[PDB]
Amino acid sequence: AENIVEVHHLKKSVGQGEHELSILTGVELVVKRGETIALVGESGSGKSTLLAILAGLDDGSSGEVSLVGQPLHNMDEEARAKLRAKHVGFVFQSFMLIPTLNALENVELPALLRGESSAESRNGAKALLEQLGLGKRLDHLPAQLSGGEQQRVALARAFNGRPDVLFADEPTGNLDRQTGDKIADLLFSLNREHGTTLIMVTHDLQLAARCDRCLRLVNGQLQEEA
Amino acid sequence: AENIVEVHHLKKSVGQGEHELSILTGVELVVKRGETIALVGESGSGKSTLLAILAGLDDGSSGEVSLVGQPLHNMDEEARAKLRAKHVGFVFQSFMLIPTLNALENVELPALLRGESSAESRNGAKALLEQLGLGKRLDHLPAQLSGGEQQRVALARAFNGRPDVLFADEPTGNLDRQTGDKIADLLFSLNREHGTTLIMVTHDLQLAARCDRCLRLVNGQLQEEA
Amino acid sequence: MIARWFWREWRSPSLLIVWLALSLAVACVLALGNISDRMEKGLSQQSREFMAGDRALRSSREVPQAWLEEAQKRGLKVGKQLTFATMTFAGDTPQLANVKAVDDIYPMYGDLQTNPPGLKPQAGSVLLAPRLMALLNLKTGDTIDVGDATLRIAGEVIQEPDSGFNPFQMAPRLMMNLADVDKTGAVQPGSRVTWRYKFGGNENQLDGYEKWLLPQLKPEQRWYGLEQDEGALGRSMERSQQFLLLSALLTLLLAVAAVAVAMNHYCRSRYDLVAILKTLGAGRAQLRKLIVGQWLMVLTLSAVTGGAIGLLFENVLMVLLKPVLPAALPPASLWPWLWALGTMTVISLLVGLRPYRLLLATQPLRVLRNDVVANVWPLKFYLPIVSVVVVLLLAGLMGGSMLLWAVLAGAVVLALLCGVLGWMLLNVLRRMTLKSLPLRLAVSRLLRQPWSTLSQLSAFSLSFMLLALLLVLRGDLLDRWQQQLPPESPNYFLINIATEQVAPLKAFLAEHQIVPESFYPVVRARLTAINDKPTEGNEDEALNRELNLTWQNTRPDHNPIVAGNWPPKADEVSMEEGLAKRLNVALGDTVTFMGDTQEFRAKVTSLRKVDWESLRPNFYFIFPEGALDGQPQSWLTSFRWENGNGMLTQLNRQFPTISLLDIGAILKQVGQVLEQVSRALEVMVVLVTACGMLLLLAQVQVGMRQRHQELVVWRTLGAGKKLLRTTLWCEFAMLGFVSGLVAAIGAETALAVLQAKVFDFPWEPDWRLWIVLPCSGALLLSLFGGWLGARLVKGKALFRQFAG
Ligand SMILES: Nc1ncnc2c1ncn2[C@@H]1O[C@H](COP(=O)(O)OP(=O)(O)NP(=O)(O)O)[C@@H](O)[C@H]1O
Ligand SMILES: Nc1ncnc2c1ncn2[C@@H]1O[C@H](COP(=O)(O)OP(=O)(O)NP(=O)(O)O)[C@@H](O)[C@H]1O
Ligand SMILES: [Mg+2]
Ligand SMILES: [Mg+2]
Repeated sequence: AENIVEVHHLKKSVGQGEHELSILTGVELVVKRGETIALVGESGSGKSTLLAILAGLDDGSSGEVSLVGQPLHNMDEEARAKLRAKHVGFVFQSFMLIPTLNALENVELPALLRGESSAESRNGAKALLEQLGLGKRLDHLPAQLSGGEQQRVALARAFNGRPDVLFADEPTGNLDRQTGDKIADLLFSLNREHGTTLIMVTHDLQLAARCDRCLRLVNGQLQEEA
Repeated sequence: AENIVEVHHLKKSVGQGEHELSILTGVELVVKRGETIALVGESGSGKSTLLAILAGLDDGSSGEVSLVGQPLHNMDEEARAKLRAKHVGFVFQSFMLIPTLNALENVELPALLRGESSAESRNGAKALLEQLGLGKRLDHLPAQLSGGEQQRVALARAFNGRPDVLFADEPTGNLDRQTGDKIADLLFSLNREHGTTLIMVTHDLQLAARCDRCLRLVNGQLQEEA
Repeated sequence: MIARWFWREWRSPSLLIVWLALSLAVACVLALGNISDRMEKGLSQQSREFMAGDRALRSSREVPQAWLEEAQKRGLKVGKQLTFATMTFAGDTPQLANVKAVDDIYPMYGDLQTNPPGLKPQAGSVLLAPRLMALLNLKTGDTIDVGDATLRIAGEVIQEPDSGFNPFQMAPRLMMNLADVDKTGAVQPGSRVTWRYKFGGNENQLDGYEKWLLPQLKPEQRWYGLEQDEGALGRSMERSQQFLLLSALLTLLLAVAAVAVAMNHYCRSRYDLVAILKTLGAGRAQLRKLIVGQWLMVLTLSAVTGGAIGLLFENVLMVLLKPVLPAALPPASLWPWLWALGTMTVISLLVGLRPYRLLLATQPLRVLRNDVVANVWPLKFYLPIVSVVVVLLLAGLMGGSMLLWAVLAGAVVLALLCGVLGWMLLNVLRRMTLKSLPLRLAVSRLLRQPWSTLSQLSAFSLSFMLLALLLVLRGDLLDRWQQQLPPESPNYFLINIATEQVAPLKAFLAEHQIVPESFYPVVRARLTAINDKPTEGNEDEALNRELNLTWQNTRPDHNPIVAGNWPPKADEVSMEEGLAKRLNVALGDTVTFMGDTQEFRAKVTSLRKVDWESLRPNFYFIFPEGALDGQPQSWLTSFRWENGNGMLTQLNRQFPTISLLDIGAILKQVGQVLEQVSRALEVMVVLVTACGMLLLLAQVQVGMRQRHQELVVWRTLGAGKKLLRTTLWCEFAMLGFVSGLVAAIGAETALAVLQAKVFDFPWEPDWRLWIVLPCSGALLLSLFGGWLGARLVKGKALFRQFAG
């Protein structure tokens, strides 16, 4: 697949009756393989909604989404889950962590879902977590961590599967300058040494500038900005 | 009294046995009326813990904590709760919004606790929320909103508290430059008008620069930065 | 890894309360069912002691021997009683006497009180009631001419278990052996030989033999049990038995409610987790494995601990109940285990099936953002199907007893009223303005989430209705039993009293410090026909017996009057409602009675509900005063005495013609039965009410766990303890008040149907229940809520527990 992500006049609205509310009003987007694109926009512009749509986690009112060259709309839930497991890594905005699993098991979970070995996945997750400087909180529960630690845990969970395409929502939202720079370096190194396309939604100007393309989302329309 | 917050030899550790971990290793901090102090530090340095113990939400391992001339280590839970309801406003990292009730009730809460009429509190909360720039999402549930909207809802609740002392955990965590600037203007206008002491744990350098004092948390110790 | 994850989940408050509630429900049902079954078996064993047989077969002629041969092959013990009353001659003194021919098996159970004791009917020997040879002027060891035989007087018959009361008696009892029937030479194929057959053995053998013999019967032979001869004392036992079953059913219903709500909450707790798993590409296979594995592990752990707790409770309770029980009860059957495990499993599956499929077919982001989930299996179609399946299963388990149908009718009325009242209350409260802050908070909280509130309200209403129904039924049964056997009662009866002798004896009764009682004048006859149709041929016990009639000027005090009007005028007689029903007669029917060639006609104008349980004589027909002067007007009276018997001898010398009957043995017999039944009811009521209170506590705890986050936020903001306690008080008080108000109507309806169909007691709308149930329910719920809220709010760093 030359273009991993293909969007064609996609619209999405929420609410019923008078409570109806439109968000996306026709989006055209083509994402060549290996590219780095950063989405920007004001709060309440639907960036998280579009990102969720692109991964198949939701369905818009109408349009065409061709993630890795597949008709997502003409595809049941099970095949969507299978495809996401094979090729897609996702990051939430609230870190959506399971509160009854420590950090190590939380990172390990995708491998177990894919049926990987306990030992090899375990050492890989350990390497990933110490790579993020969380080596002293391996057994901590999510309630024992702070915002930065939880965000880094979510990022490690995303990185574990080594997916072809990686979606990130505010990867460096709750991090200081140096830690954010380190995380950005890790992401870009992953893309460079693995050809992994990655789509970030962030308010960081430097992180967006380091990306190949910067798209502003205004009125449910995507326009190149920088 | 003039000494709003007095902290002497504050020490706090968490965990049990092998799981025991020390966070605060002797903290001293004196603040006066109307001052604006920004608190910075590396992730996992314990800033949220220090903020929580300052407001009396918990108990330190050892030390002396006085708020508005009351030694916080020398009353039970009920007196602490009464003091919090009387004077303190708080904004958390996760905002702990109640998912059952919509935004308007969440902002309404403190006014009802104070004891105003339901209609008066309703219209006051509505006016404040419209002021914060959320006039079109009044009936939305917390899940229906986004990160920025949830943060602004928490800020609206704290403001409606109309407090003598305001504690904030990353007020502009999930906000761009624009909304962050408006939020900062709101906070500083509030400080100028009502003379409300402001404590905030922030990562933005601009907000810290705007603040009166800047304190860095290193090794469970406070260091003046400027 | 998976094990540690499961254990960590199992320690979270939500899963912990779910497991605790399920285990409590299992323990509830198992222990209650086991105790009920064992106690009912003990009651049946006790009842076997006064019948000399577990089952009775009644006929007016000999049954083929093949059935008894089958029973013996079926490993069953059989006794036979084939006798009637006939003439006897103590030399040249004719005397009517009720003989009783029994085999050597009789008395199969119980004891035969004889003077001297230890005597049984043997060939050439007869045992006679003390009055019989008191009148016949014969003594023990002598010889008496009966029919065409001369048999030796072996001894007396003080009492036999299958005696009954028979106040309208005429001739004493003469025990005698089955093998000597032909040697009497007086038995005629005329009047019924009162063919009775007693069968004894295990329950399975009796049931199989009954099923085998059911098609081999004719409409003159009745198969029954717990129906003694003459007096219907066993009816009380039957009532008690029904009550026990009802109690079990109640517990079951209670358990179901709790499980439902608990499991519902559990399912909600899983929502987001499933979404996350669906996000990480968890396929259908792995997702099913994980989720149903957690569910099944919870079910299995709950069942195991529930079984252990129930067994411990049963053992410790039976140990602690040693003084009350007369003997060790037999082991229980296995059906309580089904009644527990099956109900918990089926209710769990029914509640959890819909959310599972709903989650499996909805995009994860919609679940997370609380958006519109997939419209599959709408509640409007799911709920009726679930209710139908549940009620069908309940019919299968119960066996189509009217108790279950009455309970279901009550529940349906309760649910309909609950919906209507909830809608009206919501409409009222949306327009209502208050002033008290805790009240405002409680009202707002109740209004914010209507459907969850309605579910909680319905569950509480069901629980309250069940408890109130049980309590009122227990009260009514206890009152009825107390009235049946007064603490003092006439232990002596006088029969064969001439009219002109009424005045002397009364004075003597006034003389010998004895309170006189009613003096029912009795006339014996037979009804010739009804509506001119000769009744000869119809199979009714009344037709082939000497019916007794009386005339009362005024209303019968202890005998209630239900249908018609009182008093009946000339050619109209009040009749028993049950006899009218079994005889298929209407008011004003032309009924003619033949007696002493003075057949008189009368109509029907009133029906009285007559209970054939009290020792007081009861007559089917009450003629108008002075209507049957032609017939010989016999008289019968009763009195109570407790010290000495010389005055009895003085009376016997005074009126040797009047017969005196002692019933102290019957009173002793009935006293033990009544005491044991009352102990059974007390223990069952205490157990059920305690365990229902426990289930109510579990439901309230779950309900508060639902509102945990709001409480934590309130506390963080700085709400005082007083405010939180008051708000919880007010909210749960209103909830309990409305719930009890609905439960009042539901319980009234179910109770009315049950009384009119099962326990045949009059139903009166008791406003006392209307004023007691709601207030008590509101108080109970408020107490529980206040205590649990006070327990929860205590602690430190509550804001950290918000995430949980
Ligand atoms: N489930 C929903 N129901 C109704 N409205 C919704 C829902 N989800 C989102 N919205 C609305 O759509 C807007 C966009 O949502 P979202 O995709 O989170 O915006 P965003 O650009 O990601 N905001 P932020 O995360 O603050 O930068 C929200 O701000 C709401 O106004
Ligand atoms: N309950 C706990 N048990 C053990 N360790 C804990 C617990 N809570 C916090 N910690 C540790 O204490 C550190 C400080 O937590 P916190 O007070 O949130 O720091 P912070 O400065 O707010 N971090 P951030 O918000 O990410 O910049 C955590 O990062 C953990 O290492
Ligand atoms: Mg967003
Ligand atoms: Mg923090």
